[PDB]
Amino acid sequence: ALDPIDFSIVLNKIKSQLEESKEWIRRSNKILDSI
Amino acid sequence: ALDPIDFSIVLNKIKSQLEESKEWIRRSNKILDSI
Amino acid sequence: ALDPIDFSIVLNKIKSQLEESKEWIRRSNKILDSI
Amino acid sequence: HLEGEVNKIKSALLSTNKAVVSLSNGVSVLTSKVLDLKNYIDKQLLPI
Amino acid sequence: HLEGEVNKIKSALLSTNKAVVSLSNGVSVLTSKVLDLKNYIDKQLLPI
Amino acid sequence: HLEGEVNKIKSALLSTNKAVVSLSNGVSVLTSKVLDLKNYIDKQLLPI
Repeated sequence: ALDPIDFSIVLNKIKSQLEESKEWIRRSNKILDSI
Repeated sequence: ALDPIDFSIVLNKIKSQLEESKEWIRRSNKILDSI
Repeated sequence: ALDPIDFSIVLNKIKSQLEESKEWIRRSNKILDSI
Repeated sequence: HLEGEVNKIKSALLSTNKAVVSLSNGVSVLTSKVLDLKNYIDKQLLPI
Repeated sequence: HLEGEVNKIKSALLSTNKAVVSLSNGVSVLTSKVLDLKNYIDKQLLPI
Repeated sequence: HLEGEVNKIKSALLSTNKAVVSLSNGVSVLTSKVLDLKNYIDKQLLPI
């Protein structure tokens, strides 16, 4: 049985992880921009 | 209410974005291949 | 008609591809760690 | 020759970085649509 | 020593690039399957 | 100056690599949830 609360929590966590991914790229871009 | 036209449009746009991602990597690979 | 066997096979293959992606990053991290 | 190679690697990584942001945004939208699909099913299952 | 380090970074980025293409292809297939799932639901909802 | 630039590029790629692993893990979880969603639909369709 698919827990509806868990399903939303897990996919909303994925969205949070993706924002973290974007933050890592911003850091990389900034470092390269300094070169 | 989930718009069926919008749903298809958005996911087909994601597929277009992924092809753009692949194009950026091809550019990176070409630059490195020149080294 | 959506083949249920094919659907599972394809998504389980995506999961295998992602592990391959993680392996490529491990290789990159190791090379950089050697610098 | 070395400075040139370094400049090339910087250019390559900027391009790789563009690919990752594009990918990240794409997965973010897909995740939102899967949530929307789950909501549609649950709200569509009520009568049936 | 510097040339060696540059060669290493090139090798590392080629590997990172391989990871991104693999990821991109994977998300492309998943998006196609989510579209297929939506089509299945809509065509499966007709009787029920 | 060149050594410094190389060190910077290494730092940048380590950060890009972190972004890709995060992305990969995210897509892996989403794929598992889409499989779970398909199972739910098929098991939920039985009565209706």
